[PDB]
Amino acid sequence: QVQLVQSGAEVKKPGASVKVSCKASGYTFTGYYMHWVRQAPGQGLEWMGWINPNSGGTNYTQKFQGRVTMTRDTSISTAYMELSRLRSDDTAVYSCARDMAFSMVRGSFDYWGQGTLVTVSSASTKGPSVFPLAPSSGTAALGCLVKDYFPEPVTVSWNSGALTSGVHTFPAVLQSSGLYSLSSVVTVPSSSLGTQTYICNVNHKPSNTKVDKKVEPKS
Amino acid sequence: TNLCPFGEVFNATRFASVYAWNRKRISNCVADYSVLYNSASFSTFKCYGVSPTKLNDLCFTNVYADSFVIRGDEVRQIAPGQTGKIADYNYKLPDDFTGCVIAWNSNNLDSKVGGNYNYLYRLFRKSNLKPFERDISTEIYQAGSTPCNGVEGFNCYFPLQSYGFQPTNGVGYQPYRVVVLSFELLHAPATVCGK
Amino acid sequence: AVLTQPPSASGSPGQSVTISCTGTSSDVGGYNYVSWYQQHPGKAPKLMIYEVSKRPSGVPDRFSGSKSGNTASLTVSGLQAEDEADYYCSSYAGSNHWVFGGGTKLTVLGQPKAAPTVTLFPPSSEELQANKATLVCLISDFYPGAVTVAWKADSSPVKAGVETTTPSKQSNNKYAASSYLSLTPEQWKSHRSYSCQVTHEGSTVEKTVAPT
Ligand SMILES: *[C@@H]1O[C@H](CO[C@@H]2O[C@@H](C)[C@@H](O)[C@@H](O)[C@@H]2O)[C@@H](O[C@@H]2O[C@H](CO)[C@@H](O)[C@H](O)[C@H]2NC(C)=O)[C@H](O)[C@H]1NC(C)=O
Ligand SMILES: *[C@@H]1O[C@H](CO[C@@H]2O[C@@H](C)[C@@H](O)[C@@H](O)[C@@H]2O)[C@@H](O[C@@H]2O[C@H](CO)[C@@H](O)[C@H](O)[C@H]2NC(C)=O)[C@H](O)[C@H]1NC(C)=O
Repeated sequence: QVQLVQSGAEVKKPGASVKVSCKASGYTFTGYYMHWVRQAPGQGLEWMGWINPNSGGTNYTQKFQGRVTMTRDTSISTAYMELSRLRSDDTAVYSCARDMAFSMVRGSFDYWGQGTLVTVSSASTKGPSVFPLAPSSGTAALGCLVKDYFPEPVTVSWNSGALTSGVHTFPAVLQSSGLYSLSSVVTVPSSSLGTQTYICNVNHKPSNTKVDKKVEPKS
Repeated sequence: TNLCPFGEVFNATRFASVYAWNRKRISNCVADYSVLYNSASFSTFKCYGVSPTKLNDLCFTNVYADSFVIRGDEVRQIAPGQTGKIADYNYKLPDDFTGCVIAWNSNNLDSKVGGNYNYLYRLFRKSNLKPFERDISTEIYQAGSTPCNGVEGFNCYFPLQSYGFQPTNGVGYQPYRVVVLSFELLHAPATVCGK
Repeated sequence: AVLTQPPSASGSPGQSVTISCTGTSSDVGGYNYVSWYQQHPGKAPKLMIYEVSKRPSGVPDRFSGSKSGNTASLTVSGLQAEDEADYYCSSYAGSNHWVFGGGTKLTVLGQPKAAPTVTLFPPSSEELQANKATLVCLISDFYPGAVTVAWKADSSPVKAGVETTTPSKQSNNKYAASSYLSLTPEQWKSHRSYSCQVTHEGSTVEKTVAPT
């Protein structure tokens, strides 16, 4: 029975390098090409390259050339993937996949590793900037943009918690800068906007940041 | 009075891969094939075109000792008119072969805990070998129609594959050391005689 | 060069659904080495189709692949609940490189299809005064939970500065997502309008904002 056991999860900072291992068992390690695929959280699969454990030859896709290095040690039946000069959007689960063809590369994978999560987090804490999402100019929407913060999470309430009906706080994006951004929107009918006060309460504990932004129509 | 150096062929310290099978040319000496046949170290000892008991009393001009290493289930391929990866791409015996095929299990010597990857065999080749032909090229096998230009990859295979050779392997997947003695009767002074 | 794959394919139990995968003449339409993978959440992908139409052993006959031109297709007849997963196509792309598709979520319809509601916000005057600008496109109350977001400056596409959340389940078992377009204040005021296009089950919902 084929088993591809990869090394444990790694936490890295931008500019560093990481080395992922992948030990095979249950088959002649030199008989099948090994592929490397990564998958960002919530996103899709991305092919990185392949190595032949027999000959040692490799091939990398264009976007990883100059940063990726695939090696193998036949005495321990282990393949290695090294990624240098890491950035935020390199945060993904890296997996080794065995080519199902014998001694040929054909791109169809029949056995996968459990994956190795590689997290490239921001290098320092940062409190968010809070901007008002002014209502457009029969429903009307207003909200608060909680921009560029790290790490998770932030808590957004409206009117000290006295405004919950119609509030939807969206999950944050992880921008390629490594900073999170979030938006929280209140929906009221068009014909009742300027009746009440709308103040969003943004709290970011890791940076000791507490902001109260009053949202209102413009001009 | 020289004895034929069969010791340095059978009791050689290390053996060759089957794709680069070693050949020793025995000449101008006296050998006793009965002692080889007497030894029970051999699990395979089949002769073709000549009997082993009538071998220590027949003179030949030259004796060739081919030695290599293959795995268990491939030992049967070292015979005239056999098919397989070894007989087609690595070591082929002619149909009018006159000689003996000797093999013995070398799992105690040619196996490593973790795998011995030094013994190779040719897996891809454009055509079959002629009898007694050796192919040691390391060119990329062009399987498709697009040329490979020495670049390994899609439809561009590396022609050599390594045996696993682990001690825990099944007998059919364990290493075997093979010695093929071929006798030639060139119209010439027969020097290699038996005693 | 990514393989274009629809964001959401869906169907009722027992129905037949087709997931497309459009490449170019140098990958899908060039070689008969298209593959299909099935990924349940949190698990490793499973090979379902290789070489356009061949099935590995154990894969149900309900899954069948085919290819026409630069477009491959994975068809699932007799849709069942366990078929709800993400499906990725793959193809050889020449020069010893393989490429994946964007991925399609296949949802077994448990409730009627809900089109996404889109609300687009322009950059606030405070952010513009900080020499920054961000468009916020908020997508909510859509089912099944998969969507492609496309941004447009004037009428030409925009791919730089786009960040989009993956769909997340709401409290009503529908889904929501958000997309952000980071701009400079000069780019925001140069073009006459920016648009957020949201594709879901063939139809597209578009919202547009203009300077000032
Ligand atoms: C190949 O060698 C064997 C045995 O080699 C033995 O192990 C070596 C490490 C070394 O210590 C040798 O001296 C050992 O004998 C030969 O078989 C034996 O040869 C001896 C003569 O020295 C004889 O007394 C034994 O009866 C033989 N048989 C056995 C089972 O030991 C064999 O003859 C050699 N073959 C050739 C072709 O030279
Ligand atoms: C990775 O493979 C590429 C692709 O090689 C080409 O595709 C093969 C299927 C085969 O048809 C080859 O003959 C092709 O050249 C390699 O890129 C080529 O490398 C050679 C170097 O010998 C060069 O002359 C070509 O111009 C290159 N072509 C391109 C498009 O880059 C590449 O070298 C391989 N990478 C590694 C690390 O081996």
